Parts: sequence; C-alpha cells; structure tokens
Amino acid sequence: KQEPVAAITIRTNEGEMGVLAGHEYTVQQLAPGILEVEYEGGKKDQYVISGGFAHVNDT
Amino acid sequence: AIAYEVTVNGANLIGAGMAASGVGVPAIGVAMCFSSYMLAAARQPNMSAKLLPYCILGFALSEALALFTLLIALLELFVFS
Amino acid sequence: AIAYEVTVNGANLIGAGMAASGVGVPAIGVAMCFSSYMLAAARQPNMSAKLLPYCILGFALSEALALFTLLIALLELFVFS
Amino acid sequence: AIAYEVTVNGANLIGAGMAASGVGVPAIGVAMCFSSYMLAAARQPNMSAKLLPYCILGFALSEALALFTLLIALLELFVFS
Amino acid sequence: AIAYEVTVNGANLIGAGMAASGVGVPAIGVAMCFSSYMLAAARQPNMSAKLLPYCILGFALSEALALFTLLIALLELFVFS
Amino acid sequence: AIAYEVTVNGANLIGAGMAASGVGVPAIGVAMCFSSYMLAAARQPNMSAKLLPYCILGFALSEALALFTLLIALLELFVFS
Amino acid sequence: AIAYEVTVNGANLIGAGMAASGVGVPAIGVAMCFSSYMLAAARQPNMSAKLLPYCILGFALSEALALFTLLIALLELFVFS
Amino acid sequence: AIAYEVTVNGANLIGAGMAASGVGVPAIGVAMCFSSYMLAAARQPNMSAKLLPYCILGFALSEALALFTLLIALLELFVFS
Amino acid sequence: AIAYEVTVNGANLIGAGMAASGVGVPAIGVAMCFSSYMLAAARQPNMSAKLLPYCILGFALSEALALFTLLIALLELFVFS
Amino acid sequence: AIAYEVTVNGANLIGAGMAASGVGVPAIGVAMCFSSYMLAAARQPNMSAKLLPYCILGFALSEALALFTLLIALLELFVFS
Amino acid sequence: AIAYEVTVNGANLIGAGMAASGVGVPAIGVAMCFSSYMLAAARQPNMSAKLLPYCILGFALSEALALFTLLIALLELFVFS
Repeated sequence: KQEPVAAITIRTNEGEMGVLAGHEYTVQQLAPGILEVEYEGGKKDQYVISGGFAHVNDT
Repeated sequence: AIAYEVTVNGANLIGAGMAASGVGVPAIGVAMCFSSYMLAAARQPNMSAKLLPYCILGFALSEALALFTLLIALLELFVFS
Repeated sequence: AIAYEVTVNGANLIGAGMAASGVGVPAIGVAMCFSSYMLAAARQPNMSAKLLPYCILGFALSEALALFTLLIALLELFVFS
Repeated sequence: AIAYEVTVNGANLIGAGMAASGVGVPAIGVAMCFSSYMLAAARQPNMSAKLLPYCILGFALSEALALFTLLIALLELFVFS
Repeated sequence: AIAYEVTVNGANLIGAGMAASGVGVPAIGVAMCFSSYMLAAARQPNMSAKLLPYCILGFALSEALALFTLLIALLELFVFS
Repeated sequence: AIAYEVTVNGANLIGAGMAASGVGVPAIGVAMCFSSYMLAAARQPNMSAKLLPYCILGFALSEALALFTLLIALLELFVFS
Repeated sequence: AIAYEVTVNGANLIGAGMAASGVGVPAIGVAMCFSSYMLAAARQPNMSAKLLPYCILGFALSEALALFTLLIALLELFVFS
Repeated sequence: AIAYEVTVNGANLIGAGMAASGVGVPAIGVAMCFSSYMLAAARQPNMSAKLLPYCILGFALSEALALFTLLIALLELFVFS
Repeated sequence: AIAYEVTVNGANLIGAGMAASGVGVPAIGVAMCFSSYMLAAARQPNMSAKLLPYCILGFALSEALALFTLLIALLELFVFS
Repeated sequence: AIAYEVTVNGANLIGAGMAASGVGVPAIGVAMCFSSYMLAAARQPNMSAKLLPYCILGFALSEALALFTLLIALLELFVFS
Repeated sequence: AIAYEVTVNGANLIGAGMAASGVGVPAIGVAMCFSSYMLAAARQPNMSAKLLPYCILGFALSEALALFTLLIALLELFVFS
C-alpha cells in the first residue's frame, strides 16, 4: 500500500518494460510472468502475477 | 607533352547549385527536433520546460550547418571571378 | 605553357537547375512539423495551444532554408549575364 | 591569355531536367501531412475538425515549393534563348 | 574576345532522363497515403468513409506532381529539336 | 559570333541510364503499401477484405510512375536515331 | 551554321553505371515487405498463411522494377555500339 | 554534315564508380530484414524459427541485387576497353 | 599517339560545391540524437542525467564529419590554384 | 566517319569519388542492425544471447558491400594508368 | 585512327568533393545507434550498461566507413599531382 519504491520492472506482450520515478502516464496490460520491485535499499522482490493492468502516473 | 591551362569562368556558377542542393537537407533535422518536443510534451507536459534547451541547441546546429552550406555558395559567387 | 580563358554563358542556366532540386527537400521537413502537431494534439488535445507556437516556429525556419535555396536560383539567372 | 567566350544553347534545357528532379520530393511531405491527419483522427475522431486546418496549411506550403521548383523548370525553357 | 555559339542538339535528351528520375519520388508519397488510410481503418473502422476523401486528395496531388514532372520530360523531347 | 551546331549521338544512351536511376524509387513505396496492409490485417483481420482494394490500387499507381520512367528509357533509345 | 555530328562511344557505358545506381533502391522495398510480414505474423501468427502471399507478390513486383533497371544496364553495353 | 567518332577510353572507369554508389544501398534493406527478426523474436520468442526463412530470403535477395549492381562495375572494367 | 596536358582551374570551384551537398546530412544525425533524448527523457526523466552525455557525444562526432566535409570545401578553394 | 581516339588520365580518379560516395551509405545498415539489438534486448534481455548471432552477421555482410564499394576506389587508382 | 592522350590535372580536385559528399552519411547511422541506446535505456535502465558496448562498437564501425570516405578525399588531393 503506497510503498516508497526506487524502481520496478514489468512484463507485457510488446515486451519487458522498466518504470522509474516520473515515468510518463501509460496504462497497459501485464503479460503473465514475473514482476520485479526494487526498493531504495538496493534489495529486490519478485512476484509472479496472472495478468492485470498497470496504471502509471506522472506524479 | 604540351600544356593547355584553361580557366572556365562559368564554373564559378555551377558549384554554387551543388551546395544549394544541400542547403535544404538540414531543415529535415530542424522539424525532426521540434516534432519530437511536441510528442515528448504530449507524453509529459511537466518536462516541457526542461527539454526546450536541447531543442534549441539541435535546431541551432542544424541551422548552422545549412548556413555554412549556403556560405560556400554566397562565397562561391560574389567574390570569385 | 598556353592559356585559354573561357566564358561558358550557359553555366548560369545550369546551377539554377541544380539549386532548385533542393527547394522541395525542406517540404518533407516542413510538413513533418505540422504532422507532429496533429499527433501531439491527438495524444494530448489539452496541450494543443502550448504546442502551436513551436510548430509555427519550426515552420518559420524550415521553410526559410528553402527560400535560401531558391534565392540562389533566382539570384543566379536574372543578374548574371 | 586568350578569351574564348562560348554560348551553349543546350544549357537552356538540361537545368529543367534537374530542377524537375526536385518537383516530386515535396509529395512525400504532402502525403505525410495527410497521413498524419488520418492517424490523428483515428486516435481522436472528435478532434478531426480542429486538425484539418493545420494539415491544409502545411500541405499548400509544401506544394508551393514544388510550384517554385516547377516555375524554374518552366521559366527556364519557354523564355530563355 | 571570340564568341563560339554552340547548339548541342543532344542536350534535348539528357535532361529528359534527369526529370524522369523525379517521377518516381511521388510514388512513395502515394503509398504513404494509402498506408495511412489502411492503418487508420484498422484503428477505427467507423472513420473509414470520413478519411477517404483526404486520401484521394493527397494521392491526386502527389500524382499531379509526378504528372508535371513527366510532362517536362516529354515536352522536353517532342517539341524541342 | 560563330555558329557550331553539334549533334551528340551518344546522349541518346546517357539519359536512359539517368531515368533508370528513378525506376527503382517507386519500389520502396510499393512495399510500403503491402507492409501497411499486413499490419492493418494484423490489428484487425475483419477489415482485411475491406482494405485490399486500396492496397492493389495503390500498387498500380505507384508502379505506373516507374513504368513511365522506364518508358522514357525505352522511348529515348529505340526511336531516337 | 556549321554541322558537327559526333558519335561519342564511351557514352555506351557512362549511362550503364547510372542504370546500376537504381538497382539497389528496390531492395529496401523487398526487405520492408519481409519485415512487415515478420512483424504482422508476430502480432498474429494465425494470420501468417493469409499474409504470406501478398508478401511474395510485393517482392516480385519490386524486384521486377530492379530487373528493368538492370535490363537497361545490360541492354546498354552488349548491343549498343 | 561532318562525322566525328570519338572513343573516350577513360569512360571505361567512370560508370564503375557510379554503379558503386548503388552497390552499398541494399544494405539498408538487408539490415532491416534482420532488424525486424529480432523485434519479431522480441515480440514472440516462439515464432523465431518460423520467421528465420523469410529473414534469410530477404537477405539473400537484397544481397543479390547489390551483387548484380557490382557485376556491372567489375564487368565495366576487366572486359571492356 | 599525341600528348595534351590540360589544367582546368575551374575545377577548383566545383568540388567545393559537390562536398557542400553532404554537409547538411549530418544535421539529421544531430536532430535524430536530440529527438531521441527528448523521447527518452519524456519516458524516464531520472535517466536524463545518464543519457545527456551520450547525446552530447552524438552531436559532436556527427557534426565533426560535416566539418571535415566543409573543411574540404574550404581546403579546396583557399589553397589550390 | 572520322576516328578521334582519346585516353583521359583524369577520369582514372573521378570515379573513385563516385564510389566513395557509396561507402558511407551502408553505415546505416550497421546502426539499424545494432540498434535493433538494443531495443530487442530492452524488450527481452534473456533473448539477447540468441539475437546477437544475427546482428553481427547482418552487419558484416553490409560492411562487405561497403568494402567492395571502397575497393573499387582503391582499385581505380593504385593500379590503373 | 588518330590518338590523343590527355592529362587532366583538375580531376584531381573534383573526385574529393564527390567523396566528401559521402562523408556525412555515416553520421545518420551514428545518431541511429546512440538514439537506440537512449530509447533502450529508457525502456530498461538496468540494461543501460549491458547495451553500452554495442552502441560504441556500432558507432566506430560506421565512423570507420566515413574515415575511408574521408581518406580518399585526402588521399586523392595531397599526393596526386
């Protein structure tokens, strides 16, 4: 819930995308695969998903 | 061997067109810069004020290349006999 | 050695034909601008008013190079004998 | 040094074949403009009325360059001796 | 100062080649236009009929530039000696 | 002045090459049209049958320009003495 | 006026070089066509059999233009004196 | 009228350069035919092997066009006087 | 055979035009570079700081090529007889 | 008809330029082949290992075309009289 | 048959320009390469290191061609009489 995060990496049908702060507003599918979160401490957290929709914000 | 120096004065006015043919290519860069700035600004208005310097710089360099291409021709004709 | 100056009077009417080849090359570099404005306004219509200046600005200069490519062809013929 | 002025009457015409090479290159900027209008309206139909003006503008000016490139090629034969 | 006026009758024809080199460039614009219509119909079939007039207009005008270029190339032969 | 009319019979067989330079330029546009049909059918197969008539149509017209270019290269050799 | 007919024999070949210059441009259309087929089949493999015919057709057509251009380049040496 | 056959042996070695200007062009098709495949494999790994034949096909055909362009240049010299 | 040397001084003032044609093309490289920087920054501003040096490098070496071309057009004229 | 054979020692060096004009064009086929590897690798890093065999291959063969387009420019000068 | 060997000392200075025109073309491949790096890094920043070498590598190769296209234009002038 609203965790501070440094970076995140998603998978799509067009291919693998990588989101950082201030990324452009884009809404798109999530292809069924893995999802990497990277906190400010340099650690990482991988999650398997089953589809979805990623809603990114400029803010 | 015999030696015939020849001086075609009219060649003053042929090479100028060959530079003029290239004066117009940098325009493609110019718009290709501004055309980008819109699309970027379409995807991120918040960044529109930070991208303009790089836009003006690319424009200036393209324009300067065209300016030298034209400066040859204007220098080719108006001084050479 | 021997020296033959020559004055080809038809060369005047050759470089114009080669300079004018580059008058249309800015055209792709002109409509690229307006086309991009349409794409941006289609992406973010709200931003359209803030994009129209730069568009015009690019067109004010991308076209100018074409004129600087045409001027030669009109400055090459009508004044040079 | 010797003075050989020469007047080549064929150069009345060769240049019109060169400038005419640059009469087609605006057509791509043309079709770019119209294609962009199509793709923009496909991205935002309700904006199609507001983008059509800009299209025409860019179009005409691109075409205008062709006309000048077409003027020379017709200004170079029907009057020049 | 001597004057050698020369009438090159073969320069009737060389330019007719060069002009023809420009007749193909409008084809890529024609294809750009039809491609845009296809992709827009694939993006929004409801706009299939609304966009087609602009497609025909752009094709007509690219083809017309090609037509004037071919007109130069042919007029450059069948009337000029 | 002095009048030397020259009939260069080799210019018969020069412009035919120059025109042949432009016969290939339509091919890239040709391929553009078919590429667009492919990607349009991919985005929407249901519209494929509706987009094919333009595709074919586009090809022919593009090809026509190339053909006319080729015709000059065939009209420049096999009739000119 | 005086009449100098000249038969320049080297012009049998200088055009062939230019006739070779247009042989390469159609290759871009060939490659564009196969690239489009690849991308479309990757977006919709189930359409791969329905799009493959038009692909081959585009290749043959573009290559036909290249063949005509090359045809001049070979029809300009082995037959013309 | 008078008849002057001129045999310019040095024109052996101009077209061989001119043709070379069109020998490098098919590369842009060639690389494209590869550049697509990666993206196709990027869009769908499973469809790599099904798409490789068309990659090699477009490659070979564009390279053969370049080879026929080079054939004129190398044949323009080592057999022709 | 017989031996006629010739020294065409006008060739000094032709190639400088032929070179100047290619001075404008690198402007497209400059613009392509900056346009890429914008459309990358507008996708990820955090990488702007990491992408600006490469962009900087991109419009140096490109520009440098143009300068060499322009240098020839200044090294062809102001030194050669 | 009369027979004036000529052996031009300067056209042993013009064609080199016309060949060198085409040595820089296949550079595009380089970048387009490496650029595609980047974006593909960005879209699917785990595929980068199997895409690289294609990239360098297309590059090398494009470079082969450029090498021949340059090899004439070296073969046109250092061996011919 | 009569034989006139001729030594043109001006061709020395023309081909360089014709080579110089091809020196600016690799710049567009340069920019294509660096732009690809920027956009791929924007897609995947974690790959920004792993894609850096290829970029540089690709650049150098394109640059190498320009050097050759610049080598001749410097090897054509300052050694040839």
